[PDB]
Amino acid sequence: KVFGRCELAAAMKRHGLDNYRGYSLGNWVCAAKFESNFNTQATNRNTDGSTDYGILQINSRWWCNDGRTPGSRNLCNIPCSALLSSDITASVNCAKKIVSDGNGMNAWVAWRNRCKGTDVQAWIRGCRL
Repeated sequence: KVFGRCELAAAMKRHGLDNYRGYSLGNWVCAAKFESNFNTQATNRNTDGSTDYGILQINSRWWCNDGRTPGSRNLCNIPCSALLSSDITASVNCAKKIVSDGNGMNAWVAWRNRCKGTDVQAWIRGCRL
């Protein structure tokens, strides 16, 4: 599914992500836009042979099993495929872990380089939140 800017904002909120660990809702919609273009079916292979999965592009080297990344710790205890379904529940749940765990949202190269320090509130303008 390809979420609407506002529709996703709404959903991430409902899922308790607004201010989770101190990141405004906007920080999340932003990361997701540039990470996956609000498309949950998105995947991308990295050089190291891991693959990125979902709306938030969670990695298989650490967070989830897709059964063809070897070093693989599956800290999320989810098969990667799960992260691609139209309910974002599993992705949030896992994204929460990723972000708690030390580097905050820096863990998302995209967020860091294109989101960090821009007025991210602009992503949730218009929204009935």
